[PDB]
Amino acid sequence: FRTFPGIPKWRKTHLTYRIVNYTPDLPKDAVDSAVEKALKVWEEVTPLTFSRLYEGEADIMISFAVREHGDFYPFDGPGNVLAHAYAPGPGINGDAHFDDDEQWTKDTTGTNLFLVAAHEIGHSLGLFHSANTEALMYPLYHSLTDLTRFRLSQDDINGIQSLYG
Amino acid sequence: CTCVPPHPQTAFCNSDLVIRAKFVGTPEVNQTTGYQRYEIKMTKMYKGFQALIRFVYTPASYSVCGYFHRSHNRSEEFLIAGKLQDGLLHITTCSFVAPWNSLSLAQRRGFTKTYTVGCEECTVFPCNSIPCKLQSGTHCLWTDQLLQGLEKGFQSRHLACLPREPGLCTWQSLR
Ligand SMILES: [Ca+2]
Ligand SMILES: [Ca+2]
Ligand SMILES: [Ca+2]
Ligand SMILES: [Cl-]
Ligand SMILES: [Zn+2]
Ligand SMILES: [Zn+2]
Repeated sequence: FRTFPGIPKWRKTHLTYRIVNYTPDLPKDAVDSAVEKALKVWEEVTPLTFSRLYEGEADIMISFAVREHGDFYPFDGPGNVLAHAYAPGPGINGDAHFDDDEQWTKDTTGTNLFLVAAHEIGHSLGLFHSANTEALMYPLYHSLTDLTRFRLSQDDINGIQSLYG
Repeated sequence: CTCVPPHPQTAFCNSDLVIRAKFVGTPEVNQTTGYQRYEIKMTKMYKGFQALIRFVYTPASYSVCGYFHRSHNRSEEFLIAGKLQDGLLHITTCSFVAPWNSLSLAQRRGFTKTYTVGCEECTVFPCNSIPCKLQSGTHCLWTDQLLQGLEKGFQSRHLACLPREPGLCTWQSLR
C-alpha cells in the first residue's frame, strides 16, 4: 500500500468468487444467475472482472447460513438482517453471508436474492452504505415493482469508480 | 448489510431492553470481539429492568450491520430497542434506534404504554410485495414501504397491531 490509512479495496482488477453452499429456497441455477447478475452490475461500471471457482478458497466466498455460522455476527432468524458481507482482504474478508431464515426468490415477491447480493457484493468490493434511499448501497431492503428497470444510482457508480476507476 | 427494519411495535416486543439514553462520546472498537461500543447515559427505561446500562454494543463495521451514530448533539435523547447478549446490550443497523423527539406522539404512547398490549398475541408482518400473504388472524400486514413510507409511514407512526378478540388482531389507533 502507498496510501495510509488504507483504501478499502482489492489490490487487483480480477477477482474470484465461489458459491460454497446453496439455499433450498431456489433452484441452484437461480442462485447462480442472481449472483452473476449481481456481479455484472459492478462489472459493467468498473475494470473488475470475476471468475467463478468451484473448489478451494476464492476472494469472494458466497454462503447461505442461519443464525450462528462461524463468524462474530450471528444471524437473527427471519426478518431484520437479511445478509452481511466483509470489506476486501484475506480470509473472511470479501465474503458475503445470506440469512437463509429469509425466503429468497427470483422475483420481487419475497426477498429478492439478486438485490441483496448486489448490495453485499458492493460491500465486498469496498463500498460503504449510502444515505441516498435510491442507491443500491442503501442498507434498508427496498423491493422494486419490477426488476426490469433496476438501475445503479450515480452515488453507487461514483463510489465504485473512485475505488477502481 | 441489508436490513428489513422492524415496526416500532415489533422492536418493542422482540427487544429485551427498551430505553431512552444519550450517547456520550465516540465509540470504542475492539477487533478481538469484532464489536464496538458507545458509552451511554440512560435517562428512562421502558423494558429490561433485570439488567438494571452504561454501554451499548454493535458490530465494528457497516458491512456486518454495525450501528453508526450520526448525531453530534450529546444531549439528544434516543430511544434504543436492543437485545441482551451475555448481559450486554446489543444493537445493529436494523435495530430501532431513533431520536426520541423525532418519534410521533402515537409512537411515544406505544413505547410507554400501548405496544405491550399487542406483544403477547399480535404480529406485524412486513409486506415486501403486492399481493401480500396474510398467514393468520393475529397478523397485521405492514404496507408502509410499498407505499414508500419507510420509517415515517402511517402504520409505523400512528397504528399498533392490537387484538380485537382472541385470534384476531387488526391495526388500531394509538391516541
Ligand atoms: Ca434475519
Ligand atoms: Ca474472502
Ligand atoms: Ca429460506
Ligand atoms: Cl494506494
Ligand atoms: Zn456471516
Ligand atoms: Zn450493507
